[PDB]
Amino acid sequence: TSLPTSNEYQNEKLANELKSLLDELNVNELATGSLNTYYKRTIKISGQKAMYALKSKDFKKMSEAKYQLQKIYNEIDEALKSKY
Amino acid sequence: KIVLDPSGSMNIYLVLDGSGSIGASNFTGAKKCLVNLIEKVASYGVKPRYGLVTYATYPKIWVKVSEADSSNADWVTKQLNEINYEDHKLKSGTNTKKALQAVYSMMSWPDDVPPEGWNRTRHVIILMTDGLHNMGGDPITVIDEIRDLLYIGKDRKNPREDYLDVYVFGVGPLVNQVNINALASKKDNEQHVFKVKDMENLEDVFYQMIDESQSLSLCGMVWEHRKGTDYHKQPWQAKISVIRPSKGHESCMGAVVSEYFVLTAAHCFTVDDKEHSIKVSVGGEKRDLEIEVVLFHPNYNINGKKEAGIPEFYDYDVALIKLKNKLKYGQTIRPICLPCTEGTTRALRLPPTTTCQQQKEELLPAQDIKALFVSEEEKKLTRKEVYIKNGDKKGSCERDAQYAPGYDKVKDISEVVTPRFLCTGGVSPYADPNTCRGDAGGPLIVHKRSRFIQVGVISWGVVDVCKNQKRQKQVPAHARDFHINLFQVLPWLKEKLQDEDLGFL
Amino acid sequence: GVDRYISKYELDKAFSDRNTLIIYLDKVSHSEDDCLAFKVHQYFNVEL
Amino acid sequence: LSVPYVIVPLKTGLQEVEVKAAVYHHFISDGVRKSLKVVPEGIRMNKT
Amino acid sequence: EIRAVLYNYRQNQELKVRVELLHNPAFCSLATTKRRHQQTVTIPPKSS
Amino acid sequence: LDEDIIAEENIVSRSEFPESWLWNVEDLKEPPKNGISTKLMNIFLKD
Ligand SMILES: *[C@@H]1O[C@H](CO)[C@@H](O[C@@H]2O[C@H](CO)[C@@H](O)[C@H](O)[C@H]2NC(C)=O)[C@H](O)[C@H]1NC(C)=O
Ligand SMILES: *[C@@H]1O[C@H](CO)[C@@H](O[C@@H]2O[C@H](CO)[C@@H](O)[C@H](O)[C@H]2NC(C)=O)[C@H](O)[C@H]1NC(C)=O
Repeated sequence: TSLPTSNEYQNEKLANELKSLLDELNVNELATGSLNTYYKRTIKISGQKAMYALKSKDFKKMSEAKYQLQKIYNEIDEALKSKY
Repeated sequence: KIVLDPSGSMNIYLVLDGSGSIGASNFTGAKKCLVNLIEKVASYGVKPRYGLVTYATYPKIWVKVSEADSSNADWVTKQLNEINYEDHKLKSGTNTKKALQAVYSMMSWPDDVPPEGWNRTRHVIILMTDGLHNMGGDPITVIDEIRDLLYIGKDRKNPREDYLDVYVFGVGPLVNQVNINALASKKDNEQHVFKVKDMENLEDVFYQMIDESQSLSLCGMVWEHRKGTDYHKQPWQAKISVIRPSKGHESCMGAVVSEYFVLTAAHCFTVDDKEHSIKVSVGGEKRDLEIEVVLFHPNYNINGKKEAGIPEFYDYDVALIKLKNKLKYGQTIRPICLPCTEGTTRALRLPPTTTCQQQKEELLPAQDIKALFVSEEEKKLTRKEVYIKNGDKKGSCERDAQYAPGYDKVKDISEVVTPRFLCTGGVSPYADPNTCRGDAGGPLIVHKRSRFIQVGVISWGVVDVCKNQKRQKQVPAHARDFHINLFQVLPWLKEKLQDEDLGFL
Repeated sequence: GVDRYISKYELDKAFSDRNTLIIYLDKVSHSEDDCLAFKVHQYFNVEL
Repeated sequence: LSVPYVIVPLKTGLQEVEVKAAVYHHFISDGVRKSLKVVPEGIRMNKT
Repeated sequence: EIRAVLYNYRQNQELKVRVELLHNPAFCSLATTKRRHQQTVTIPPKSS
Repeated sequence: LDEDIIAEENIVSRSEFPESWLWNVEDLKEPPKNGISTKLMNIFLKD
């Protein structure tokens, strides 16, 4: 068959990246349960942004939500290591 | 949360909805969630009083905390598993207030005199429902009576807030958050509300509620939550690097056994290796820990039969490293259990009168034993599952040693392969991966009763399938790996580590 | 490989943006040819 | 921009008030939960 | 060979860019009046 | 809801509004560089 065209493959790569973080979203939202209220407030706000971005397929919102969800994930990772 | 103290006395009330708003498949997921939880609780060694109640129009009590059977984890698991969704389907109401009133009756003492230890006792309530209580009065008013009866939140001098924790699980396809959020307890930075998607990835669920305040130092206990890193999955795993001029850089594995000691192989080091040239990293920190001395086994000798014609002799390939400073145990730093100890007795859930031989029988039967060792892939720790060939194929596992380079024409097999060696590898019964030379020194791990016990130490392998530093591409099937049995060197470890207070039998 | 190096920042790019490639060689022989090779795949599907 | 609201206190004590707001087409939101004292009618007297 | 460098210094937004070299009768390339020499590329944030 | 706005339930409220905080004590025992100890304290801000 013919190979995929210019942007179809690129848009799929971005979506796969967002789907990956969404799979562990319920885990991270749960992980903040024992953390401070800053995280619980931050992640549920960042969570919907990614959820809406995926079903809307908006490149602008999918890109930002990816890095927005990635940052709060890193904040949780450092929080759990320093909490022990 | 929930405190895990071996001296504890804790009541756990399990209330399970059985209305038509749940569904059979979700009711089963509710059961599977409880079974894993009860099993994980028993892994800590704490004996609570379990109460089991299923309710719809009328609550049905299955296990009461007054019975001595309430402290039997396996029996309660049997009672819960037998319960069927359509057992009381014809009474398919949702009367949570009466179910809580039954729990109120359980903690309630006769007359006006509470039995001693009432404030000493912890109380935990776990409720699973759709948030749509349709029968009976308000369920919240019974919570206030429980708060009153237990004298919790009723006094500024003594709050008693930590003696009661309430978790609510949102089950069923359709669910109401509002009433569930009202039922659940509300405490700062403590999760008490769970949704439908939370029913998957159970290890993360329990990680939020469990507090290991009095259970930090237990051996062979792993956190399996998805967010966990390599050292959450292997708390005892230690990475040992030896860099010395001429010799160069070299890396082996080690296993935490006490606050000052890590267990690893002896052939990784030598008497010429200085303590400053050995670096060990446990939790994964880039700060390398300083060591004090390396305790080689007295009967270790790599050149024991060198004059006879044998290049290398790996008998008693074990060593104990004493750290300069003692470790502080945590979620990523915990020892692995050692055979014939009181800790292993409690890990195997054995009575305190269990003998070292009885523990030997359980760990090493004359059969293929499931086990695993640790390996590195792109600077990331990963698990490799193998089989210990201890059954009838134990002789065939030892015979494959003839193909090892450097020992092809050695006449006597019993000379080179000592009874200290445990034999793994091969394709029967299943394909067992073969170690890299960097994987040497690691522990040989066996899983029993939701805990992990060390039974050996990675020694050497017949064929170095990981020669080109990569274990890529297929290899001949007769490549076997050998490991040092812990029962053979048990007197030396008991002699050296009796001052660490590990409770040897 | 020896006498060969590729920066990590360049290495971990992968298919997403690797169009220009930078390979560093510590030395090249003057007597005969030194060689290397690698595969390429089309992923954009454009002619000419 | 200020958005006024009208309310009536119903019970004495340091009671709780919560408000939330969210913008369209951007996922930026904010919420404010504060408490203020509900005082019954009267006034202080320091008689001897 | 000429090298055109495109910079994106947004802190949380990668950009899908339509980039084009236009025709010039004094230079030869795929860019002609009939056929445009256009590509669609993606620049990660704080990268080139 | 399917509209382009954050739902109300997931909006988490700011509620920590004390005027004064960070009532802490710490000792400079870090390695002295030119006699000056360099201490790093990671602190949570308030709302
Ligand atoms: C359990 O209940 C008592 C309530 O009387 C708790 O309070 C203690 O009471 C004893 C005797 O009345 C005092 O000596 C203690 O000082 C009390 N503890 C305080 C004030 O913290 C107590 O927690 C328990 N009683 C025991 C363990 O005897
Ligand atoms: C409870 O209900 C079912 C029971 O397993 C699961 O939910 C999904 O239900 C739909 C239709 O009812 C099925 O097509 C899916 O296969 C079910 N499973 C999924 C989506 O993983 C689930 O366990 C529970 N939750 C809900 C919302 O139904």
